[PDB]
This record gives sequence, C-alpha cells and structure tokens, in this order.
Amino acid sequence: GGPIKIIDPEKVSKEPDALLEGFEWATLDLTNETELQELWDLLTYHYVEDDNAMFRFRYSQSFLHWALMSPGWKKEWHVGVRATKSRKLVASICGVPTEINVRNQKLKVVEINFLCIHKKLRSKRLTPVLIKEITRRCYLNGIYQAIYTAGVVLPTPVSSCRYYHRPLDWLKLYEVGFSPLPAGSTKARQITKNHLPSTTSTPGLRPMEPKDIDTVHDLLQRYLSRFALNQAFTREEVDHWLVHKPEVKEQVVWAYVVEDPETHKITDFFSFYNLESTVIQNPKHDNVRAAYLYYYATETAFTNNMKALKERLLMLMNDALILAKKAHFDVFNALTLHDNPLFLEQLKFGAGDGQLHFYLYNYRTAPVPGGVNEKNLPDEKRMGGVGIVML
Ligand SMILES: CCCCCCCCCCCCCC(=O)SCCNC(=O)CCNC(=O)[C@H](O)C(C)(C)COP(=O)(O)OP(=O)(O)OC[C@H]1O[C@@H](n2cnc3c(N)ncnc32)[C@H](O)[C@@H]1OP(=O)(O)O
Ligand SMILES: Cc1nn(C)c(C)c1NS(=O)(=O)c1c(Cl)cc(CCCN2CCN(C)CC2)cc1Cl
Repeated sequence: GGPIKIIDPEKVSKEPDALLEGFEWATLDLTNETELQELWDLLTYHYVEDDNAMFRFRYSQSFLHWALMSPGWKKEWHVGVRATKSRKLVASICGVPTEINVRNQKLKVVEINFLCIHKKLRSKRLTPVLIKEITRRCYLNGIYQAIYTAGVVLPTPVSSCRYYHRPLDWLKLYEVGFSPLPAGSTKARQITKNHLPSTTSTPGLRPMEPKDIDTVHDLLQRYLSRFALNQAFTREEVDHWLVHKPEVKEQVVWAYVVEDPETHKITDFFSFYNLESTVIQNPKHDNVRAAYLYYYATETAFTNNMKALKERLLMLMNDALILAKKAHFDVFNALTLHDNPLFLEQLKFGAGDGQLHFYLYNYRTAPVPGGVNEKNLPDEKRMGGVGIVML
C-alpha cells in the first residue's frame, strides 16, 4: 500500500477552524495536575459506555498520565475544547507519536485516542471538527498518517477483532450484568468452572525489571515482526509502556518475564493493564476491575511449531490469569489479535459482544486478518495480522 495523499506543508493553516459558538480551542497541559483532573472529570462522565449504559470506562489519572505522555509526546496533540465563559472542558481528542510497520513499510504515525464529547454537545457534528483540528496540528509537525481503533464500524477498517473475557470473580460479574448464566447451567457450576490454580507454573516467571528492557525489546520486536500490522517499539517505548515506576500513584501496567532457570536468558514475557469501569446505577456495586492483555512474546514462536507455541501460551496466559486474580481483578480481557486464538477458548475466555475495529488515516493497505472467521469466532488461520494493541 502507501499514502493516499501528500500534504503540502505550505498550505497547512496556521490557525484552527471555527468552532460552535460559545466554544474555543484549548491545548491541554496534562503536566498540570488541575488540567489532568479536568480531562478525568470529562472522561469519567462522558467517555465510552456499553450499549445498555451499565458501564463506562474510568481511566484513572495515573493511566491518563501514562497513556498520553509517552515518548515523543507533545502537549499540542492534547486538544481540548472549552466553553468560552465558564472555561469548562467539554471535548477532547488526543494523539501520541509512534512508529508502526504496515506490511514491512515503517511509518511515523500518531495514535489517536480519548475522543470525547460531553453528552450535552453530542450529534452536533463536532467530531469532524475535532478530527480536522488534531489533523492540522499533526501536519504542522510533519506527521501525515494515523492509526486508531474504535468499537464502532466506520469507513474502510483495516481489521476487526472480537473481545474475549475470562471471569476472575464470576459471581461479581454475574451480579453486575457483565457475565450471563448459560442456559442449562447454575451459578455453582460457573464458579467451579472459573477456578484457577493458587500458584503460577512457568519456571522462572518473575516481574519485569528495568535491567530486562533491552532483552524484552529485542524479543518483542522479533515476535511483533510476525504480524502484518505491528507497533515498532523503541527502547524508550519499552521502558515507558512495560515498566511500572512505583515512585505512578496507582499501578497501571503489570509486566512479567520468564528468566530461563538454566541459561538465565529471558525467553518469554507478558503484560496486562488496569482499566476499571464505573458500574452505573447499581446500588450494590460501583466498579468492574478489568485487566487487559497487552503485549507479550515468546522464543517458542520462532520454531513455527504451532502446537509448541499453543502449549507455551496456554501455560504463560494461565499464569497471567492467576496473577491478575491475585492482584484482585474481577475479569481478564483479551482480543483475537496476536496469537490469541491459540489459547482464548481453551483458557475459558467467553466471547464478548464488543468488537475493536482498526483504522489507518491517509494510508491504504489490503485488509489484515483479525483472528476471527466469517462467524466472528476465533480462527488459527486468520492470525499473523494484527500485532498492535491500543488502550
Ligand atoms: C495525520 C493525523 C490524523 C489524525 C486524525 C486521524 C483520524 C482520527 C479519528 C478519531 C478516532 C478516535 C478514536 C477513539 O477515541 S474511539 C472512542 C471514541 N469515544 C467515545 O465513544 C466516547 C463516547 N462518545 C462520544 O463522546 C461521542 O459519541 C463521539 C465523540 C464518539 C462522537 O460524537 P457524536 O456522536 O456527537 O457525533 P458527531 O455528530 O460529533 O459526529 C458524527 C460523525 O462522527 C463520526 N464518528 C462517530 N464516532 C466516531 C469515532 N469513535 N471515531 C471516529 N469518528 C466517529 C460519525 O460516523 C459521523 O461521521 P460522518 O457523518 O462524517 O461519516
Ligand atoms: C465493562 C465495560 N465497560 N465498558 C465501558 C464497556 C463497553 C464494557 N463492556 S466490555 O465487554 O468489557 C467491552 C465492550 Cl462491550 C466494547 C468495547 C469496545 C470499546 C472500544 N474502546 C476501547 C479502546 N479505545 C481505544 C476505543 C474505545 C470494549 C469493551 Cl472492554
């Protein structure tokens, strides 16, 4: 594939477009505590819900700091819209830079996320305006392509992946309306079915440390290179995205490595992050604590023995579940991307209603497989496609 259009630097406007009357553009500075708080206030009450308005994402302030001030970040790519009078933040749209590989052409992109409009301003076509404005700011900085994901179908997705959910506290999930009771089953059977071992099995599993950064970087890059569409990690990005710094307020990222008991080389790693959802108007529960499978890698993949890879992943990911369960998560979420179809059904992940659609701006490439077939069920012959995860 390649770029759709070339942008003329000479022609990029130095001024933003008009906004709806009574509103103005505002660059957010998320190193200001009070500004990070305003973003959090906006997302907490207006960001992504399920269709039934039972749950809303509640990215924490630590999470917002981590996701939005990643290497190369610029405050210019954190775009707010404020009410002119009250100064209230009523919309946002954000970018951070990264590099991605699209069938072996590397591209400098922004990843767009945290598009949000206050409920009272919805269905006024402010979205195109937000998009066009962040687009202008990216073009002024020499960035002309983007990748983004959404839970909704929009023109020309590059891929689509299904959400899967492994219950950790099945009864809590039942009570909030997250997890159904299967037709002929009972709650006891579901509780029994979701039990997990009390201890991990992979020899040499331990938390990731800073000293592991270069090795993990090498291993993740080799492994991600197996996917048509992947994120091309830098060392700083591995540092930022994979290593928790206990000095955030509230841990966001959990990373574990496998140090081979004999060679002491790291041969595997996996990571998962913390994203809670507000439970809406339920007097007995206000929260679902989800862990999401993030990046991982294993040397076993380079053998191209799909059976040995499966085996290894069943072991590593069951350990990920045990760990998430010890860390008090209520559910573990994963998508059908990476080599995830190899283990999802076997580790008792249930199929979700949600889908994650992947999109590129200003770049054309052939559709990429998303780990599912025509029935939207996991498919080991439709992997090797999506090797990027967005937050
Ligand atoms: C070179 C750099 C380029 C950088 C830019 C790259 C592109 C980045 C793209 C942004 C990627 C963001 C990634 C994420 O953050 S995905 C998460 C998005 N956030 C939410 O779902 C939060 C809850 N919902 C809302 O806040 C509002 O409903 C939003 C803001 C989503 C739309 O507000 P509203 O409901 O009031 O609608 P409107 O009247 O203003 O506008 C209607 C138009 O907007 C199109 N639409 C609706 N939803 C989305 C969506 N999720 N991505 C892209 N476009 C979307 C829609 O098809 C229609 O298009 P069209 O009629 O023109 O065909
Ligand atoms: C528990 C829950 N909270 N929220 C807010 C939602 C939608 C749920 N249900 S769910 O099954 O976990 C689910 C469902 Cl139904 C649907 C989706 C698609 C959401 C896509 N978002 C997540 C990533 N972001 C970059 C784009 C917006 C994600 C999830 Cl995580």
